[PDB]
Amino acid sequence: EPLRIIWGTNVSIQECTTNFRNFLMSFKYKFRKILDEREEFINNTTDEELYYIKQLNEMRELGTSNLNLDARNLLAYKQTEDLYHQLLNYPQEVISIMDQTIKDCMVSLIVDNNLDYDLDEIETKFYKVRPYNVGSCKGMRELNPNDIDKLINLKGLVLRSTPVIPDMKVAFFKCNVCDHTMAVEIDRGVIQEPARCERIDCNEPNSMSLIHNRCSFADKQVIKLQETPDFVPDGQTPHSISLCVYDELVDSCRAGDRIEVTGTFRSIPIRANSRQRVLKSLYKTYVDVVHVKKVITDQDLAKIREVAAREDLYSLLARSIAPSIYELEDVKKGILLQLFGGTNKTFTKGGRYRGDINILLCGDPSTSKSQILQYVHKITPRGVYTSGKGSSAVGLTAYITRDVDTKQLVLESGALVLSDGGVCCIDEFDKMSDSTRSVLHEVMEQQTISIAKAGIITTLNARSSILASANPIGSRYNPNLPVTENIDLPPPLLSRFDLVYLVLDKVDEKNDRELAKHLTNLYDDVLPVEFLTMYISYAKEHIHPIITEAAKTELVRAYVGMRKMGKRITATTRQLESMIRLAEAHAKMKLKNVVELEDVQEAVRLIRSAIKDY
Amino acid sequence: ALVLADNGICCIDEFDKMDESDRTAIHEVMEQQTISISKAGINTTLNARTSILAAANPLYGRYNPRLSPLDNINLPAALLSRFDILFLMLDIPSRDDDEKLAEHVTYVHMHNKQPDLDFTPVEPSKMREYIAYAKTKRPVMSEAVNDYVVQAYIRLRQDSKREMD
DNA sequence: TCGTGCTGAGTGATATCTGCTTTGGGTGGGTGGGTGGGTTGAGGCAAT
DNA sequence: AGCAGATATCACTCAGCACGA
Ligand SMILES: Nc1ncnc2c1ncn2[C@@H]1O[C@H](COP(=O)(O)OP(=O)(O)OP(=O)(O)O)[C@@H](O)[C@H]1O
Ligand SMILES: [Mg+2]
Ligand SMILES: [Zn+2]
Repeated sequence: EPLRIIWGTNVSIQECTTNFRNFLMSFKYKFRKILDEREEFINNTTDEELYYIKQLNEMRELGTSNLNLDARNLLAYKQTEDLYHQLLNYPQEVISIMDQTIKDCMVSLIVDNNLDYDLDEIETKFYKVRPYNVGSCKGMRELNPNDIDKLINLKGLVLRSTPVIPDMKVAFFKCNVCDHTMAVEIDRGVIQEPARCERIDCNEPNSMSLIHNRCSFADKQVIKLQETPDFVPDGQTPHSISLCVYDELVDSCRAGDRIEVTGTFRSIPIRANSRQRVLKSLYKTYVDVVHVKKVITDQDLAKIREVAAREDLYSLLARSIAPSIYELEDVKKGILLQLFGGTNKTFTKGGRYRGDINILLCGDPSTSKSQILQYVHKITPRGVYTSGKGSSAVGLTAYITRDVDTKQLVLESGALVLSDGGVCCIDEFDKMSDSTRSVLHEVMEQQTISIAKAGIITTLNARSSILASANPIGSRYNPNLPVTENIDLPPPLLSRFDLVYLVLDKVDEKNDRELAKHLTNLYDDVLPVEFLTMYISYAKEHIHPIITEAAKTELVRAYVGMRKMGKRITATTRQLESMIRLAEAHAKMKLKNVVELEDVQEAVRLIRSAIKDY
Repeated sequence: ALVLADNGICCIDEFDKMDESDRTAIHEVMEQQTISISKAGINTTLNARTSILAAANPLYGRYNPRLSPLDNINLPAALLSRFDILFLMLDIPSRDDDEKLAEHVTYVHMHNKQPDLDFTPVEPSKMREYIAYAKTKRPVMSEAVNDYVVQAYIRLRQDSKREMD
């Protein structure tokens, strides 16, 4: 009988197919547990139930096709140890056999179970297998020629990924004489164009045309991978390897992401020049990836509501924001209110009123100010870290650049644009370019960035809050001089921040002693950072407070009283919009849809304390 | 060169003459201990927990007693504050010190060897392996020493405030 | 209406000869282009 | 040296007829 054998070996394809089918049909995780010397963790329900049968059933239910296989499970089964070794040694043929067997079992399940599921849909699908955990991960520097055409594991950091490349699968040809069409498959990238028309009646030789847009294509993408920092032996430039991903694996990993990839180590000849079949002696190595790994519910809503119902929610959130910062309750409260933010109003006849809150953190350099910004970044769902006059940062304004990679013109958005809807923390506000200051003024005034350079006229949304930090001109902030002189910023730009905080490191025996105790000990419940971020996201997404009559009366009375204090002008209309925003944010914090007198009272107090510093 | 200095001391000469871009680079190295690259060509971030050794000259080339220490230093006050220890070295003329210095230099020039014979220098290999052993070691502190350090801190804070007056 | 040549010129086909051109670098040019590469150094200009 | 276009000399298919069966 014809007997099919993998080229260069003595392994029968029929044996591999039957072994894999038996393994898939009958396998339980208890075998893996006993293999891993974890037999005493075996339960009675999950470990005694078929695993891959359930996986196939769930795949059919969800309509997916790809199957994730743990190579160790093959060792966990007596029959498939040889199959595991063959997969490690001859991956291409074994993988093709596994795909066909997976399709066969998928159809056989429906055939045997006489289910009502449509069979034609199944027959027209393509099935694949994605093995992983095939042994210890090697290094990019340990790949010798002996590893060619063998399955390897490699950990690294993604550096770049080319756009989707169309890869040809089936070629479509048309007859120029009889309008007859035929599809010819492609093998090793070689199109098998007919010599002549296949029609008996029309035997016209050499009259076949390839219709490019009517052919079948596939997705391909090339990714550059760099070895992990620990793999560098001395500290030289880390090496890199090229990866290829097809179909579903495309767009499965972005730049800067640490991933683990399983694939086949392959070598391909490189043509000397474009005119000729001549090849270079040296071969190029790459990896044909087959598997990639990266290294709100009802219960969540119930937990959020329970937390909101707590009486001391404000203090709890303030403490959770900055556990490591000592005795800055007011600053933490202001930061919390900024994080929650006010209500964005989209007015017909009026225009746009911003609901963001801006806070300036100025004072002595000894006190902790950058750590607060880092915490705010860690908490805010959206935001970017930047320092004025900083080359490392991407930038505060949109700019037109050249894509070195592609030699293409690309419009890149700045830090403020990327922070749309979030909090943008600027570490060093004091030192900043004039241009950057003008951009900041425009963003805080119009909330949009406009660029009219390089033949492009566009406006980018920048609806983001700002939390900047500043330092005095000298080694300390002089109380005698006014804040404007000390901070060294234009009065206009300094008058746009809703809350201005002057954290000063006055020399006090008690305060110094307590700070020393806190710092040395570093060598009231607190919420996890993840839960706080989720709470902030939910509050900002769902709750929208509205002002009531009592709130209106309280706001009017408070503004009138503040104005009557001072001729010197104690407060301006900006001090009213700031109070409105702060009250709305506080109402947001309590998950309330109505602003009440308590929120207005809290707002007047936070605004007044900053004014008193001013 | 900073990358090669990762997890190690950085030996920077002519610190004051350094360009502002490198000043910002070292500022990022100190405060954040990270090296960040934001380029079209590539975008890689490498951690850098590297110490820095800096040598600089005063603003006028030589220290002027009349001017305050901050005035003589061109670098931003924040960078000076971030430095754990700052050592100021000056050349004060004196008969004895100059005579000993001249004798030492002349002996070194003539005999091509260290003039001192009172003590024998320790072998460099022993010193470096001892340093490695010390680095491998991990100490620990108690509460009493913590309180002593707190007291020293309050005393130093009061003294420094009085001096800065 | 099968078998076996003899004739045959037509309709091929495949075994067989005749002319570029190339690498890359100014020992092919700038009426082939600068998004197919080269490319670091000096020089002049505007915004700063 | 390799590659693409071309010339020309190489066979093979259907064509059909004479003998006899
Ligand atoms: N309330 C506090 N709680 C804890 N640590 C504090 C507090 N105030 C100051 N510190 C300490 O002060 C130091 C300030 O460091 P940080 O990075 O925040 O400085 P900075 O505000 O950026 O300084 P500069 O203006 O000099 O650049 C940190 O060591 C922080 O531990
Ligand atoms: Mg700072
Ligand atoms: Zn045809």
